[PDB]
Amino acid sequence: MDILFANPNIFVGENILEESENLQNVDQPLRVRGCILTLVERMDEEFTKIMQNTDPHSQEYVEHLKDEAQVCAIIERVQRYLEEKGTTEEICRVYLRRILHTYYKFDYKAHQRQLTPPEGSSKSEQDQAENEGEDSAVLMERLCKYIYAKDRTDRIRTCAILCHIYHH
Amino acid sequence: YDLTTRIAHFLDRHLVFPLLEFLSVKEIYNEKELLQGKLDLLSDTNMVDFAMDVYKNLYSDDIPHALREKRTTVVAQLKQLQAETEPIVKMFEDPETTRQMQSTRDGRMLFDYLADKHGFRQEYLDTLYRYAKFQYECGNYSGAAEYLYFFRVLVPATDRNALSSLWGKLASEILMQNWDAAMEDLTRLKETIDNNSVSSPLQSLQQRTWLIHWSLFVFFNHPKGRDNIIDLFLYQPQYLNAIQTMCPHILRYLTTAVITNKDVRKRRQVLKDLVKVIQQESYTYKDPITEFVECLYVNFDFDGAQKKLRECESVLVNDFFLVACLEDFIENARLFIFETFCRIHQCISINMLADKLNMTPEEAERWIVNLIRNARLDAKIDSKLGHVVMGNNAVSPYQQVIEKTKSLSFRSQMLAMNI
Repeated sequence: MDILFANPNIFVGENILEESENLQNVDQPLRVRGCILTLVERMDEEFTKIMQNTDPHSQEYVEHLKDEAQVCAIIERVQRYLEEKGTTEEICRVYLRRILHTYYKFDYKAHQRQLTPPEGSSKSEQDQAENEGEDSAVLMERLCKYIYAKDRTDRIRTCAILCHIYHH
Repeated sequence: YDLTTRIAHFLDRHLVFPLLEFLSVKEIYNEKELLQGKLDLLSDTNMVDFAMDVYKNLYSDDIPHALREKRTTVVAQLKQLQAETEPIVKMFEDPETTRQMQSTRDGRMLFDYLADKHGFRQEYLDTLYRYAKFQYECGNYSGAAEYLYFFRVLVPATDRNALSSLWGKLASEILMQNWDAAMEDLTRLKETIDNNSVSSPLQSLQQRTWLIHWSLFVFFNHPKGRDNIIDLFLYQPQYLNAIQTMCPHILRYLTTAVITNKDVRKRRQVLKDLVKVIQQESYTYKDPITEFVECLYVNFDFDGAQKKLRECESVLVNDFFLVACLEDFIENARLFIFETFCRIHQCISINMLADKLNMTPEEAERWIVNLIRNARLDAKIDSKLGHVVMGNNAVSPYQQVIEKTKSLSFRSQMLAMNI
């Protein structure tokens, strides 16, 4: 992801340089850009499998919960690397990944942002990236409900609406 | 509810011609002013009500909106702006446009009389289609639109053009004050919503709101329109979910139109099925004057309630909205809370009612005698302590059970003794 963030489409070719470049041949540069999410998805898979099969009361279970923030941070790196033509098709899965990192959320974070005195609280450039960062998920959720009026994957629609009722 | 899931994806993306902007920085009774703004947008600009809006509190900013339409009557808007002294230097569209419209009406009017006189079926439809463009373009020319819509209405693309024409004739003649035409298109609109059209999410919602706009303001027999609107689409207090609902006001008029035209038995269903449903739960915390009426009624208070209702009368008698039956509402609000209070009561002092409502104790006694005279209260009245005393403690339930259990079974045995 750091190499991809540094790069912006060097080695893709896109007919500006061809000797020796090309992720558009052998083939389809958008497909190659979309496959990168599908690699992250195999880490997404295995992490879920570990936290399903490790013991409920082990110290390992407490330790591996720390890695969820590291996974979620990668999803934020990926969502900030799209690219409208990858966004339209991956949005159905990205909506679900946003739901996976939301649909078991607890009170305390919502209480911190909504109940900490605004006169005393944050006034500040970094803080008002990160706070807005957290409620970006419910900003996307309100957009995604309208976006899903385009789509017919009603297993995802039914699943997402149940998660929205949990979130609300 | 089905149609509610149709709303659920859309989320207050209603199509309204004024877009979003209404008369800003308003002072008195903010919930009423907010209600006027959502209503102005949803009625596609009212117009008439701007004068009412200014009459309650002085605002300059109808001028604002009022300058930007010409088809109310060009001369009226021009006189309104030049009375203010708005120095527009932009009033040049109308002499060209109106002159094209004059040539267009007379060069239609010659065909109007030929097509009627000949009666030919193609010619009448062609003359109607040649007319339909003109009356859409200017309905000011109101009686010309009414003559056209008296006969056929329908043009090749039927549903949209007929339904927009019914809304436009209903809107124009409500503004012009031609009630019989407005009563005709209130009737014609509720007939037309059966079939329906494509019924794409927002269309059905706009049709619900148009039914609210003609029903709301009260000219003639609006309690019949209250009966027609509530059981139409099955009983809701606002007719939309998705949190932003605020129309706000219809339940206030609806409750009174039940109370003054029907028995209140009957307000037990209104309390469950209109007041405690989540659409009103959403509206109540957007209107404390509506909230006091319902919340005092459902908790059965005797002396916080009656003062707060009298405090509410003071705001309500300064409501400049059309409603017709204003003191009818207020007087039967006083009666209905007293009738609700007296249902389980032991005693009431005549004086203790009088001080509370600011009336004289003889006036209070004669008012209580009018509850008794109408059979809205079983009582005895103490002549020498000045207290009214109730006593419906019904000793012995057994007999009316005994009536039913042995009437059916004994006669059923007598029926058996014949074969």
